[PDB]
Amino acid sequence: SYINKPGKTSAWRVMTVRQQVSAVLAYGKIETTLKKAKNTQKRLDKLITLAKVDNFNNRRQVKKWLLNTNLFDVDQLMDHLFSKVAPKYEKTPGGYSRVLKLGPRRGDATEMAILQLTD
Amino acid sequence: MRIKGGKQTRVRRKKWLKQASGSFGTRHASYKVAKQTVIQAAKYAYRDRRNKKRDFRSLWILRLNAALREQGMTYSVFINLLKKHNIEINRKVLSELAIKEPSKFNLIVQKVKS
Amino acid sequence: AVQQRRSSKHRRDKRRSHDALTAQALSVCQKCGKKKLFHRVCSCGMYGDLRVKKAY
Amino acid sequence: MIAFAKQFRVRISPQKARLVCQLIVGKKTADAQNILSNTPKKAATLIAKLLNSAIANATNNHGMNGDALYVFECVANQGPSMKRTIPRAKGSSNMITKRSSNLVVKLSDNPNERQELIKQQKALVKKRVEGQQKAKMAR
Amino acid sequence: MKRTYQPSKLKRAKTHGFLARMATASGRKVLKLRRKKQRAQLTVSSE
RNA sequence: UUGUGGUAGACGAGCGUUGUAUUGGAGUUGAAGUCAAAGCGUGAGCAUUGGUGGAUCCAAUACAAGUGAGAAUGCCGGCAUGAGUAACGCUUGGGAGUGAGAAUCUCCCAAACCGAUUGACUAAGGUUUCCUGGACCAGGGUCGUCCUUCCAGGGUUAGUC
RNA sequence: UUCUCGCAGUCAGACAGUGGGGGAUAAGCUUCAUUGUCAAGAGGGGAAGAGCCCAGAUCAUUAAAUAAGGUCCCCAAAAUA
RNA sequence: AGGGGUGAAAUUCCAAUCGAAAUCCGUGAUAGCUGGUUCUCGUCGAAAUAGCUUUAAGGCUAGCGUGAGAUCACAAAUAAG
RNA sequence: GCGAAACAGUACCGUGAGGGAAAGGUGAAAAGAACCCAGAGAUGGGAGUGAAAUAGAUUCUGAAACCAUAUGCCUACAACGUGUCAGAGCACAUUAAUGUGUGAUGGCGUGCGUUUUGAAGUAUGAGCCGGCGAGUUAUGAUAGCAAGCGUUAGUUAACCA
RNA sequence: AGUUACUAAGGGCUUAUGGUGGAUGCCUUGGCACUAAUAGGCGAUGAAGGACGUGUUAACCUGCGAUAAGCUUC
Repeated sequence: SYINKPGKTSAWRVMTVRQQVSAVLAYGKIETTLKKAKNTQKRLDKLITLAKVDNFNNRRQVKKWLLNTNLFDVDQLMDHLFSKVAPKYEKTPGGYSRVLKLGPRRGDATEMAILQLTD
Repeated sequence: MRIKGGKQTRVRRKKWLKQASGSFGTRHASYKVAKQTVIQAAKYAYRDRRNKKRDFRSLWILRLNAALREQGMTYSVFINLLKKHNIEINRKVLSELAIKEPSKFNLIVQKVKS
Repeated sequence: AVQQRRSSKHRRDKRRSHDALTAQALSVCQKCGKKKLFHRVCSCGMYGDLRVKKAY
Repeated sequence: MIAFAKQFRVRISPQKARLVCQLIVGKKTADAQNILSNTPKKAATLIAKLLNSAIANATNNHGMNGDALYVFECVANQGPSMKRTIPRAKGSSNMITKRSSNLVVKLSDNPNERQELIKQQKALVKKRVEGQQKAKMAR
Repeated sequence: MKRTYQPSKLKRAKTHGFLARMATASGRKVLKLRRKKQRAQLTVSSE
């Protein structure tokens, strides 16, 4: 039909992915949808393996991929990732984050998942 | 003074609905549907109560004729063997039931020999 | 389109005989006793004993 | 050995509870709650608390265990059906029909009571036979 | 297209008020018919 | 024996039921009714027994028929099938909390960003929907612990406009 | 069965054999008089078949024998040359 | 303000509708017009034919359907020299 | 029965004249299940009163369609208005009844009424249940049947009792 | 190789149990329909009919009237 709720558009999807990866960088773990949780884990692993240099170049590049949240904004998440998250898990080839399956949702029985940061 | 008539109406409607209980589908649980099915069943029963007479009569004819075709004749010839000699009132139903009996129809079919 | 004749109540029941879900999996948790689902977390907060969830 | 508890028309889908009844029927309440609480159907979230009464009643009323029972038979009732309006074309205003259900569940301890409905089936006529032979000498 | 029934009870009162309905034989006949009907509404002030 | 196939058509003789005129009787000993089953007539119909009834009823004779239910593209006491199908109506995500239960309700930032205005204003209309406390029961096109939902309590202040 | 009377209904019928016509002696078109049928007549046959054949069924009969029809089977009853 | 008003013309608009809205009674009008009408057995059992209709979806009469009654078989009558 | 047994013209539609609703029952006496129990909430259990809680408030009767399950049997091999006549096997035994529930399987097997020359009807109204719902009466006449007085015979209107 | 299936997801058949339902049956709180009589209306001296308010009553429907769910003489 014509004009209605937009829903999960490509721009909205990428903005939501950025918000979720910023949230998992700030709060550490995120309880979300499994399909979103896996994409968030992928982006978090990419960010961890990208931030091991800790230079302004990665700052500018990741500036296009983080969306500020309640606790951390873009340039504070920059320092957070460049300081503690990325170097803590660089000791291993991959596996910078782990996604585990949870139960359904109350009202809509949506299969959820939890994403945590670990080596 | 009002005559309710509901009691008679309820009794008759319940009777019509219940008499058709026993068939597949919702035919057990209706009045118009149940009555149409009862009409069909009554038509079949009325046609049958006259037709099954000849139906099982011809069943006897066919059952006898099979044995006669195994006896060396046919039913037309067997009544030709009931016309030229030894006309018996032992009936086509009863000569058929004699086959269920041990060596009873054989005596009849050997008696009708010309 | 639309139906001409109604699908029977028994026809409806026979049609709805396969709307139910498929069978599920079962998993024994070694530390906290529960018969959970496969590659899922139990009510005790652990996927296969990895403490990855709270008590609730 | 019943300790039943009538629900009296909670607003919930009956066709979404018949599906889980068709499985839970014939199983013991010891492993019936487990098989009923592992379904994604949220429609039962307003039902599971009611059963908590019965066992508790069995705890205090008679002293029964409340876990040696089995679900003998459901009733998927069609109680008071409510109607609300739907936004439709040309103001046709189709009616959304909330079908209710007065769900009562029988939890019988022994593996019997499946044949006790049959006992009642035969007794409904055996009792009139008794009453008739009582009056058959007085026709 | 403008929606019908834009309510404004000033015109409603000036139209179907009591003093306008109690000024001719037909109006009083209508008022008597409504009174005998035990109508919940006599004029527009109580719909 | 003939028709008893039967419209139309008209001929003859009947059956039930509410109630009434009666002979009447039964009853918490189980009344009507309802639910159930393995009788009698030529048919309307009569039935007989048992539980539900915790109180009125029944049936032959005749009468008032507001009497006998298949359509009158019926009437209302209610809902099936169509079907878990079509929709769920100008965007949601996370951290924590409320709560027995949270994408759902709330603090926060995100998301979107309209910004001749996703901001307020008073008029007509709404007459409390304003706010506080409680609940989410009826409803939120899902849940919703929340609501502009409900309940309880309170509030709107002119001489000048 | 005419009549007094209650008097209908009918006042749109359809066909078949003979005298037929309108038409292509075509039409599930049509029309009368004599034989009848369906309406309002079922059933057997015609594989189903309102009007055709046998035929007029009141019910019961998993009744005897006949009629059209069928008789290699589905399909009742034909064997033999 | 109603078989009216009204109209840059369209049957346009009058409480999203108007060759004239809704609305109160005669009126349950009428229809030679459709559809249906709740229990049963059964005497006999049609017809859609002739004329007429400002008549053809209808009705009238005579028959056909039928009973109460008259004639009580030579009767209305049917048939073979 | 009045629309109104009922917070019955209440509420409500429309601005408006006007229109215009539906539905009752515990028991006996609340003797309202004290008490305990679960339970955000519903509501229900036991015990106890209560003869009886199908009288515990889902409280007079508490039907059917519709919504579910189940003894026994059958059904995942069927061209079929879903059945009639037969009849396997199994479990079953009464309104003392030519038996109860099936129907594996065979022969047969295209709803009711109308329009009507004639409809499973590929013409139709018809999802279903339940109740209501249409041949009466009055007046003049006609006929079928019966009655009184009774062949210058009966008979009332008004009026009086 | 020919065989029916317990199979059975589920359904059908008689019945039982449970639910909207209060139809049917009993009764009414309630109307309906009559009986003949006093008599044949009120009121600008403030009428009928309403709004508003009022409670030993908290309000609901209603009664009444600032004397305000009322009141006085005998």
